[PDB]
Amino acid sequence: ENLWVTVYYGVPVWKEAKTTLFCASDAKAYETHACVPTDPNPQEMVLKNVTENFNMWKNDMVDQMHEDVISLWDQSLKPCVKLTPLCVTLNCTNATASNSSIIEGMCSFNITTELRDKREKKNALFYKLDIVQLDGNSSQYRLINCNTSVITQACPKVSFDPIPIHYCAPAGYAILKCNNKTFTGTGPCNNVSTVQCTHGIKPVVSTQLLLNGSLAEGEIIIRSENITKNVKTIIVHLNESVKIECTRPNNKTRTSIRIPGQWFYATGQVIGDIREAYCNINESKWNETLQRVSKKLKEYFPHKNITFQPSSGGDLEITTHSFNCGGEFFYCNTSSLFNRTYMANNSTRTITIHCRIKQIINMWQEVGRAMYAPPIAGNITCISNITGLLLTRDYGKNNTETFRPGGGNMKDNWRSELYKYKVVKIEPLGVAPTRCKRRV
Amino acid sequence: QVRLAQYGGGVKRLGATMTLSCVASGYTFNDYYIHWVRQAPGQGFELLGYIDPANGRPDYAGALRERLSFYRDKSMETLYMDLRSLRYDDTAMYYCVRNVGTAGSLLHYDHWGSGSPVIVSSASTKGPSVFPLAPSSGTAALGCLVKDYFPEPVTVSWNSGALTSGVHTFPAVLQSSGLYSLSSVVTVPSSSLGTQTYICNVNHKPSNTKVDKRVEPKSC
Amino acid sequence: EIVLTQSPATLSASPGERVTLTCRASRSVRNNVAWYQHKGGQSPRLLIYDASTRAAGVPARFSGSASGTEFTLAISNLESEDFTVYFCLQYNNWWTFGQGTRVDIKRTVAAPSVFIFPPSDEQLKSGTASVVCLLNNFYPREAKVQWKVDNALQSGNSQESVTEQDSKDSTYSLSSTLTLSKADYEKHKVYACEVTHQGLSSPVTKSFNRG
Ligand SMILES: *[C@@H]1O[C@H](CO)[C@@H](O[C@@H]2O[C@H](CO)[C@@H](O[C@@H]3O[C@H](CO[C@H]4O[C@H](CO[C@H]5O[C@H](CO)[C@@H](O)[C@H](O)[C@@H]5O)[C@@H](O)[C@H](O)[C@@H]4O)[C@@H](O)[C@H](O[C@H]4O[C@H](CO)[C@@H](O)[C@H](O)[C@@H]4O)[C@@H]3O)[C@H](O)[C@H]2NC(C)=O)[C@H](O)[C@H]1NC(C)=O
Ligand SMILES: *[C@@H]1O[C@H](CO)[C@@H](O[C@@H]2O[C@H](CO)[C@@H](O[C@@H]3O[C@H](CO)[C@@H](O)[C@H](O[C@H]4O[C@H](CO)[C@@H](O)[C@H](O)[C@@H]4O)[C@@H]3O)[C@H](O)[C@H]2NC(C)=O)[C@H](O)[C@H]1NC(C)=O
Ligand SMILES: *[C@@H]1O[C@H](CO)[C@@H](O[C@@H]2O[C@H](CO)[C@@H](O)[C@H](O)[C@H]2NC(C)=O)[C@H](O)[C@H]1NC(C)=O
Ligand SMILES: *[C@@H]1O[C@H](CO)[C@@H](O)[C@H](O)[C@H]1NC(C)=O
Ligand SMILES: *[C@@H]1O[C@H](CO)[C@@H](O)[C@H](O)[C@H]1NC(C)=O
Repeated sequence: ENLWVTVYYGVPVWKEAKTTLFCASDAKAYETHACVPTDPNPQEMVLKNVTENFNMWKNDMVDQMHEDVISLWDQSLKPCVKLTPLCVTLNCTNATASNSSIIEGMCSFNITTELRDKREKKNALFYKLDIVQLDGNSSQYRLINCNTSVITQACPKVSFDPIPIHYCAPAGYAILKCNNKTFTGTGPCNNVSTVQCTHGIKPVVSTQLLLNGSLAEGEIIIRSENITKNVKTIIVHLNESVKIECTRPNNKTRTSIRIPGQWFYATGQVIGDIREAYCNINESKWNETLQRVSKKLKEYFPHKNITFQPSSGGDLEITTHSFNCGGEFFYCNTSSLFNRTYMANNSTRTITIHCRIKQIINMWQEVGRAMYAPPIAGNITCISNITGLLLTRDYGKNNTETFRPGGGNMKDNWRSELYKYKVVKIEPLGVAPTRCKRRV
Repeated sequence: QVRLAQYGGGVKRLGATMTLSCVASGYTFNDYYIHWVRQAPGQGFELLGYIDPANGRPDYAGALRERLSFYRDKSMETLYMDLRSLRYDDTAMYYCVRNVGTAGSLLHYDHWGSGSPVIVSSASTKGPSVFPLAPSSGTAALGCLVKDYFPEPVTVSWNSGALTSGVHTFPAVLQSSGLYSLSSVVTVPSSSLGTQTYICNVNHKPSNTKVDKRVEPKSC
Repeated sequence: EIVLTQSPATLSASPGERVTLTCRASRSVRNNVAWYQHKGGQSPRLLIYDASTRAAGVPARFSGSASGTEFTLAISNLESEDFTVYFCLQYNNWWTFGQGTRVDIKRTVAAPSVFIFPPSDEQLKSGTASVVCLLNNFYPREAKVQWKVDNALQSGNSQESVTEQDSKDSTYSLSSTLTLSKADYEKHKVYACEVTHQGLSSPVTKSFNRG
């Protein structure tokens, strides 16, 4: 009795809502991102005795930063040369090197240069993947995507790379983290904590698996949707890194062709004898990791065997491991890696896998726009840490399930990293009762 | 608003390789999966497989992994089946369907295409063999058998279209050999077998052959 | 794996009334179940998804419900245009389809008139001698025909066909054919078609003799 209304300010309660998120930058940069925004130092506090539901499928900031990655790529690629006048008819014979069938463009053509008087004859070096065959005589050839879109050369000195990015909350909005180790991608966390901004998430572009990423806390974690057994993509997050060594062994000769102030870059000549580019895997780490992954996956599926095959059909972005290293894009044969089976009941030896490289790459989510990678001189070596897998499943039948790699959609790769965070809106104006009146 | 036009179909020869095509019109082409469903006559529907148009990833049924192939062209937003080594049991109504799905899972189907019927047989265009089934000897029925004609359709009438009392032209049945056969029946009084005359008019438009068969004389 | 058994094969009602179709699952499918209306040749239309949610643009007289491992499609105000096929689909796992169910015009019980047709002597000259059975003006669709040559059951080597439902008196007509050769026609003297329908009180059988 004798209760009256009172109001309170600074109330600790929140709702869940969409918002626009702020981003951070780095001191050193390539030089919209190169000097902006700010580069703060974050801190973290633990929300004791707080339980909150999380869901890595429904959360919105993944799509937000997907749009941000697209917009940054477009703004970076906007002040660049358009390669339209290269769409003329190519006459290729391709017999200059010791072996020709590997690369198969070595292609003469006419180009206007610096006078607009009359086109002059030039020749360059190209890969047969980027070359398509015109009708009639086989020696006639065309560029691959010019029947569909315009092709832009990337300027080499503004090259974009996985710079770590921190996502800052705006004022009045809080970010929740769920520091629990065995979080399953959905459900209630009882280990809630808050930050001002996230850690250094890198824009990693890869297919069939992901790399240069974070690592799990306990053992290997499996994240998947649970609306139905019919799933698009299942994420596997490793607790232990495996090392990959990639190499393009040959040196290349960059040559420049002048088109106004632009200067088109092409390949002149490969130095020395031709060797095919390849990657290397520690065999014991790979097969032990596969055994651990399969014997952990059979928790979900009770009595059926587990068997792996490589993917079938589609473009090269899903049949092969594709990624970027340096300035060069690699497509790696993964047939030998995924040939295992298991019944349902430290660095010895090395698997080598063959690769192919191509210069004209479509946008990694979309067709109707393509970009031309510039040639990179010299031999290229790379070392990376693979942190997880993106898998899909077949139907199969009784006694046997089947899992094969996939993951052509680039958004699920960033969904594999931003599973922790969630954005909430603060509602600090909770009312209350009290045993007190107001002065009259 | 969205439409799924289909092209290809009709009659295909036995043992050959066949291609069906579909065109989608009014939606974002990369967003939705496409499934291929079929219905044999006298049987329920069953799924052959599905395709992701964004990356060209297929998936196939267990019993037909070796005979099927899906692919697509993104610029003309066109989808293609290839099916190798056609057999007689593949006679079916074929549809493409668009699939609604979430970010992680797939769900119900929304739209069905116009379809493309496929008749598998290796048989030339041929007129009908016409066999007068004997009249039953108060209401007695008499009929006729149309046999081994190709292709569809066929026209059956009685007494140059006059005798319409209980005319029941049953739908055409595709036999195992690859030819069509049906039975046409009509009912008269039993005494009318001894008095009334009977004509079974059969006309075949593709072969364009017409026979007015005598069903009356075996009133015995 | 999953087998959707739709039930029954045929339902009968007068216009404006309420009708109810059942779909029985082989095991648990959660509520990943849809119901579709099949037009007479055209593209089927989505009626219900997630076992209780009416789709966009669908008339409000349709309704659907879940009961665990059993799913129910109910039409409250069944129109003349609604006398068509409906079928149940599931998507908890790999995709399967039911048999479907045709909604036809209810009328009184009608008994079939049965006739048997020996092979034509023209067919004997061709040698592809086949025997015909006929059922005319019956209701409902439930009826069944068997073939017995010298009182011996024949199966597999036979065909059936049903007319469309008669627009005047709502009845049905079914022909059946027992395909045989000349030599297969020679082994037996007595040929018979055995007919069982709910209108009939017994498996009434018509028969003839050779020659
Ligand atoms: C102008 O721009 C266009 C668009 O950018 C360029 O692309 C071409 O467009 C046309 C029109 O859409 C396409 O024609 C079609 O080709 C289909 C397949 O033809 C070849 O491709 C196959 C390779 O792809 C798949 O291979 C296997 C299965 O084949 C899969 O497992 C795999 O995963 C791949 O997905 C070859 O294997 C195949 O043998 C052919 O060599 C045709 O099927 C298609 O439909 C036809 O089908 C029947 C005949 O086969 C018949 O019913 C009809 O004729 C029907 O038309 C259609 O012809 C080109 O394929 C496509 N080229 C590409 C993508 O490279 C175009 O090149 C450009 N113009 C020029 C001059 O460059
Ligand atoms: C994942 O992590 C690994 C580990 O760091 C990482 O490998 C490293 O990548 C960088 C950049 O790709 C490599 O750095 C290169 O090193 C050579 C030799 O020192 C330099 O010549 C290169 O300079 C280029 O860029 C300059 C400025 O544009 C140019 O002026 C110059 O001519 C060159 O073009 C560049 O700095 C580094 O060698 C590796 N390895 C190690 C052990 O650090 C990998 O890239 C990460 N990402 C992926 C996707 O794997
Ligand atoms: C990693 O595991 C694989 C699979 O068990 C090993 O491959 C087998 O090697 C033996 C001989 O060493 C062969 O007889 C089998 O046919 C291989 N199975 C395959 C290829 O599927 C592989 O040797 C292991 N590697 C290491 C370093 O332990
Ligand atoms: C994380 O959540 C799971 C969910 O049940 C729970 O079992 C586990 O104990 C939690 N972790 C910690 C450290 O409490
Ligand atoms: C997997 O290994 C088996 C072993 O006999 C071989 O037959 C098959 O071709 C292999 N498949 C791939 C994709 O490497």
